[PDB]
Amino acid sequence: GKCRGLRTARKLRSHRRDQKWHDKQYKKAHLGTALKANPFGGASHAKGIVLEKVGVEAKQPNSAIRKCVRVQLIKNGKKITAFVPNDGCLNFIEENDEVLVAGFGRKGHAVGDIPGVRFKVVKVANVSLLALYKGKKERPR
Amino acid sequence: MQNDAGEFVDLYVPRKCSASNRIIGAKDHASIQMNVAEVDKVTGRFNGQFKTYAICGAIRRMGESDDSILRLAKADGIVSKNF
Amino acid sequence: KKKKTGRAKRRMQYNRRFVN
Amino acid sequence: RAWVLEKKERHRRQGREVRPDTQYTGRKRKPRF
Amino acid sequence: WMPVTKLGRLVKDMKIKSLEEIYLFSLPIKESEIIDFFLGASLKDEVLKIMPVQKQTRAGQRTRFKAFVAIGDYNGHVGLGVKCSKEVATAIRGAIILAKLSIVPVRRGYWGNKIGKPHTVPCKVTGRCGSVLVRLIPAPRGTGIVSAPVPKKLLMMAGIDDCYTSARGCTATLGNFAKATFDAISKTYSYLTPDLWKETVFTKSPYQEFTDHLVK
Amino acid sequence: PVARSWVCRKTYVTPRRPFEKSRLDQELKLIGEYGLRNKREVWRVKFTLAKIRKAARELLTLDEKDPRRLFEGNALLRRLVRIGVLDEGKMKLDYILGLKIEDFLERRLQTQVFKLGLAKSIHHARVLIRQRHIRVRKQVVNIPSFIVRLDSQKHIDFSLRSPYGGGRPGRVKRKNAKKG
RNA sequence: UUAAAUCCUUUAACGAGGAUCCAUUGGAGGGCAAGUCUGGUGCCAAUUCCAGCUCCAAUAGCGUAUAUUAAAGUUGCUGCAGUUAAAAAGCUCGUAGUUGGAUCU
Repeated sequence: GKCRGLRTARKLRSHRRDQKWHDKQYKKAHLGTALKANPFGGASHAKGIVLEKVGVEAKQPNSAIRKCVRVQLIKNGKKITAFVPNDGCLNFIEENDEVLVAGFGRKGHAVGDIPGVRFKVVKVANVSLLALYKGKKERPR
Repeated sequence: MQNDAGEFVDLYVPRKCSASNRIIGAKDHASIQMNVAEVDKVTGRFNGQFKTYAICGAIRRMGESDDSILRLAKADGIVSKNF
Repeated sequence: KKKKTGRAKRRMQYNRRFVN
Repeated sequence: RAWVLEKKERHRRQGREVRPDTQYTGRKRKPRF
Repeated sequence: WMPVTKLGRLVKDMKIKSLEEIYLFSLPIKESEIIDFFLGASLKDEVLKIMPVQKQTRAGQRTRFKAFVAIGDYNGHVGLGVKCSKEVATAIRGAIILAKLSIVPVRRGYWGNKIGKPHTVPCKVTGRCGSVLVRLIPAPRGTGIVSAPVPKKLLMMAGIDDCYTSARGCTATLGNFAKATFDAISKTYSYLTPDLWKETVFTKSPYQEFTDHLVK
Repeated sequence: PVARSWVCRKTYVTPRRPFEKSRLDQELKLIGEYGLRNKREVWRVKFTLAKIRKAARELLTLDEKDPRRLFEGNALLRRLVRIGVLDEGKMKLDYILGLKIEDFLERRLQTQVFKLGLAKSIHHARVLIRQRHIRVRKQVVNIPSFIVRLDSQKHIDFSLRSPYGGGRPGRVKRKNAKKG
């Protein structure tokens, strides 16, 4: 069991120190190498230049052909594949466009429907996709 | 059982086992209530008086209900000390 | 037509749910 | 859509109350921004 | 109503005054309408869960419903019933029958200074069923029942106004989560508090006073 | 370095469970016969009660003759009697835990105007306060949630500069009389 | 008012019927608050995509991403575990550390 001596603070403190590392949530935030390989660099959003347009197939029990974009981030040069809200919203994106990109929603894990894509596009050419799709604004090219 | 004003605020006062002092629950169907009759001193006739023993259902499952009443009756004057 | 807003919307909601 | 149906029928096996099976069972309501 | 057991004959005719006299001698109830006679005007039931166990047959699976209902008078009497039957209506009818036969008095105490009527559990009492553990802790006046929805229903049927609650185990099982909190409630009269240390003056049994009436 | 004060509070707390059927209806009942705008005026009065209840249960755990319990228990009870939520004969720290939300909501200026016969409904009271038609003692009040002390209860007058008070007619009556 | 202004406060005048002086943001037909809905689009009745209706919630606010806290008794001193589910060293001796029977007015 656990030692319950009055003068056992050093062993009780040192043991909890080492056993924290064995939780993967504690190691990711504290080792630092989970923020080095993060494309966002510990940020919440990131801007990038659109390279091309691609399509991603869905999972086996729910077959679909989802359409994504290949965007290269500015501040670190990494390539990420981002998701667009529908096929209708792809009309407002052309290559070599500056897009603001967020995460899809589960802190690093993919969509429950389509694998391989982890990021969603928020803005294109400094206007938002919600205002473009609802006809509130027009984008410059 | 009782407030600071002296009023009695409770539903009922449950019985106790006379052997081990246990509160007999309301769904304890294994308990018993003994009626052991008295006799007259000079004639051995039933005069109408008795004293009662209650045994909790936990003791009766252990099998120690036999020595429970016998020990109570020995101290109560029914069974003689020359047992 | 238009819908009420503010305190009067809560009054109309209270009547449809509690009084009637 | 078909993944929703097998999860509804699994809940039907468990005996809990479910909404009836209709045409609008698995349908995306609107795009999500 | 034809009284078919000996307790039923003593309750149809006016000699048993309150239901506490049945509980004091721990007499087993055998009819549902004995509870209905004393305080049946305030019993309200709630179907908590219908859960069928599946016995597959040679001509398809058979769906037999277990029913979990809870019932009380909001003043100190609560019970939980589990009955298995084929269809929806029969299972809930048999469940409220067995819930009526499992009505347990609830002891209520005070958090401090003992003014007015009691409002909480008298002490920290624990109920256990399956893996689920349910603890009831007393609270100051007007705190409310800090619980999950499933014990929030059961504790309000018992007439307990205030309670701190904790749970452990797989509480997703609603049958075990409702049976464990009923065990904690029924354990309130099973615990000996120093205000009940007095020498008990034994009361005459109801079977033995009304001996002449059961003759006729 | 500025000569400013940055101290500020929140006067409400959102509940943990956002959608439960029992809490949604008890709150809607309070908005109904007290004429409130949102749930935030329910959660605000709920929050000011828990601050009082927390202060009561902190003093109660102290022993009876503790001089901080005697000073601040008497101070707390005097503040509740002054706004009229406690009776004079109920000055004890144990009676504070028996208060409810409805006792505090009954002391608002919106409720007192309806109870004093100055308005035809609880909603008519609220619009009458806001439109500068109600004064307390000699001071015009716009705030419906103005908590009325006991000394201000019998002095809720009816605004000498109002059409319903001293007698200068409003914009609508003046415009209409000019037509004829 | 103020250094001089602005804002607020006080007040002349004008200022409301669809009082158009027009309240939003999200979610619901798989669980918590809320659907036995409608119309276009195609596969061999089921079924990809789109536009609406009805309802619910909070409300001058409400979504989304990310970090962190509580939920988490899933880091456990309070307070977890190690037969069969993650896990007890192949066995014993052994420094430091930790713990150490009773007894004195």
